[PDB]
Amino acid sequence: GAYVLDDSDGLGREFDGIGAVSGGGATSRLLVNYPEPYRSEILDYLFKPNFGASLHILKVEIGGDGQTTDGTEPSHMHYELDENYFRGYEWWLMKEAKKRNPDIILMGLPWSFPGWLGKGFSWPYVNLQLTAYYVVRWILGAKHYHDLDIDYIGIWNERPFDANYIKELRKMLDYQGLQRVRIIASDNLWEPISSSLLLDQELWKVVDVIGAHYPGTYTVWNAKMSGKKLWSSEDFSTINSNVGAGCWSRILNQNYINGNMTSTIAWNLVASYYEELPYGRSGLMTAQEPWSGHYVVASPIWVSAHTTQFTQPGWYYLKTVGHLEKGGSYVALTDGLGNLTIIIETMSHQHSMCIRPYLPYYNVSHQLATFTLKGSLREIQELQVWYTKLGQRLHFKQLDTLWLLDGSGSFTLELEEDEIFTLTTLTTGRKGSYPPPPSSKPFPTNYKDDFNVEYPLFSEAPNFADQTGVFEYYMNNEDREHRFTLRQVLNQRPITWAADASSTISVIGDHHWTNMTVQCDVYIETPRSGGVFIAGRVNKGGILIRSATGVFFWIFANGSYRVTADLGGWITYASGHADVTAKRWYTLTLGIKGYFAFGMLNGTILWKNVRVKYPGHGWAAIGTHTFEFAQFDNFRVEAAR
Ligand SMILES: *[C@@H]1O[C@H](CO)[C@@H](O[C@@H]2O[C@H](CO)[C@@H](O)[C@H](O)[C@H]2NC(C)=O)[C@H](O)[C@H]1NC(C)=O
Ligand SMILES: *[C@@H]1O[C@H](CO)[C@@H](O[C@@H]2O[C@H](CO)[C@@H](O)[C@H](O)[C@H]2NC(C)=O)[C@H](O)[C@H]1NC(C)=O
Ligand SMILES: *[C@@H]1O[C@H](CO)[C@@H](O[C@@H]2O[C@H](CO)[C@@H](O)[C@H](O)[C@H]2NC(C)=O)[C@H](O)[C@H]1NC(C)=O
Ligand SMILES: *[C@@H]1O[C@H](CO)[C@@H](O)[C@H](O)[C@H]1NC(C)=O
Ligand SMILES: OC[C@H]1CNC[C@@H](O)[C@H]1O
Ligand SMILES: [Ca+2]
Ligand code: NI
Ligand code: NI
Repeated sequence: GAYVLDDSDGLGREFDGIGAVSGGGATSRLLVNYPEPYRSEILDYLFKPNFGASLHILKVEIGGDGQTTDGTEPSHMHYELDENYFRGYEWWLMKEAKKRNPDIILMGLPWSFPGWLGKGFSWPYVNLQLTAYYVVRWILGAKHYHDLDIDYIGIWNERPFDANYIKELRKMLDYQGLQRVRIIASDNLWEPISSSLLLDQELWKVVDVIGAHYPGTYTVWNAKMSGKKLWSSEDFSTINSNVGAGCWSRILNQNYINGNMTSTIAWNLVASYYEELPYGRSGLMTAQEPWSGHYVVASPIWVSAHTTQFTQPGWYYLKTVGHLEKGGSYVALTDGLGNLTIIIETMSHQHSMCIRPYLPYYNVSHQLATFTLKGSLREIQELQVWYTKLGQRLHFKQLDTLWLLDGSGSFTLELEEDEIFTLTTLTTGRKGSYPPPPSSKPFPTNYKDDFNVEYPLFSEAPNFADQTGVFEYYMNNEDREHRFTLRQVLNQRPITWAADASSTISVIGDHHWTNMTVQCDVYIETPRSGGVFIAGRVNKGGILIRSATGVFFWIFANGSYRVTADLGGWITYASGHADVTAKRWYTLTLGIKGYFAFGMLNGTILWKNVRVKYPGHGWAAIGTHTFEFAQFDNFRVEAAR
């Protein structure tokens, strides 16, 4: 079949860019403590122009101290009157992105909120001005402390919006001189935001972009009618195998074709979280071993390149895009400066399945496509060619330049299945490369941290992935034997996105660990009612954190201890009395081998040969009984898998 590409009677919609999400939750957690040069190479693969993924857009979670899928992320306001714009790693990531690409688009979106915003209720719309104050302070802080211009602000990730809040947010933004900041809504479904915009004139004026999640390449009529920009503000979320790459390739094309969506943002940016956490390895690439330095430049990186390296925000789709007769699709974009980019995909059904949604079988076969260039695209003589084959795979390999010497302005390709072609008048394409990273090693079977860092670059010790609550470096200037510790700093349950545990917890190590000995110095700050624990064989985290089983060694300031099989403390292995009070350092040791475990207090056996379920595996962990202050020091673990 012949497919005409032409700009004679106008253009399509303005292309807004391809991006990815860091956050929801703690997806970039393990990236920060990568040794150089590896950490910097990974960021180059993601954000350096004309190199790797070359992303146009970076979206980050505005941490609200709650569990938001693979962990918690710290807020800039743990408490009322608290301001701190140097917690976590999203500030750092955004700055790294801007250094490589100054034109990158920055977006922020809340998943959860600090509990104090709710004023007693678990609800961010009790005081609209207060919640707006919180969010806008985050944007101001981004500019004032990090020289970051946030381009787009969201509402509440995959949660109900309040129309009056969106309006108050706009007023708050303009009042602080942030008119340039745009609002995207509602980062959930097409409805009810689409119909709300049609029914409410004032709401229409304050919303700039309608952003839907996992729309299956389609939109809805009311969204078209609004005349707003339509984005797939969160998509993908599939394991970065060849299959996930196929999913990414197909939806990148068909989101605009089928659904008029001029931007697609993948969750997540990079899989830098323990793979056994929910949705493991669902990033554009993988970097889940800072201890070894090993990272995988997965195929979605090069799938992205086919569009990102040859398109920029401000470009325009041609009116002439669509599906191929024998399956697959093609899009075409111009910059208005005589350049032209053509992106063609022929992903088979079996090799492009996304998790959300899963498409009914469709068929793709061998085919010939003849592209004819009419209008101002006529005097194009030469097209650079880029090719990718997923499956016995090869990625982003430049092919021999294509020539249109005969004035027909036409060419012809044979398109097999699971293939990508990018045809462009751009000469800047490059498959970036670095020397291959170290091989993958397990988490060190012998690990220790004394948290003795006087000027930490980040707010938390490495490899500790908070799954409920928030743990930070802490300096106590008056105590010398525990001058530098790790502290759980939440004192009330957040306005939650997920089902956070009722106890705080941070996991670390190797999920495949079976036999282990965990030791840590603990400090209970709350008299009478306070409590802490250490644990091994913790099998679940993330949005499943309340599900976590394992062996949990608790001690309480009322002079007692418990040994449970679950974080929720419903199943008892052992319990009894102990010489434990608040505001006093203790050394807890927990040993687990096979069917039996023992617990030590200051090097003395508290319980021994206590029967636990076996087989069983999981991480090591520390935590507190509730959302309460407590300190930890001299963490050690020895384990075997
Ligand atoms: C949104 O995109 C759709 C295509 O998915 C446009 O609907 C028509 O699509 C057919 C092909 O199925 C084209 O031949 C028509 O030209 C399209 N309509 C028009 C008016 O051109 C639809 O127009 C788009 N809606 C927008 C841009 O608001
Ligand atoms: C295609 O795009 C390139 C890159 O933007 C254009 O080249 C730029 O042209 C502007 C003037 O319009 C110059 O200021 C830049 O220095 C150029 N950059 C580069 C890298 O060449 C180019 O004009 C466009 N058209 C064609 C036919 O290449
Ligand atoms: C964890 O400890 C258990 C308990 O000792 C180990 O299981 C034993 O392993 C030895 C050596 O292979 C066998 O001779 C025993 O018959 C096993 N007993 C049971 C009850 O399984 C287990 O191998 C250890 N696992 C690791 C990874 O070190
Ligand atoms: C898919 O399409 C080709 C040609 O159109 C046809 O030969 C083939 O049998 C089809 N296969 C299935 C499983 O539908
Ligand atoms: O598919 C999983 C994703 C859905 N949307 C929010 C993300 O945090 C993540 O949970
Ligand atoms: Ca210390
Ligand atoms: Ni300021
Ligand atoms: Ni497991």
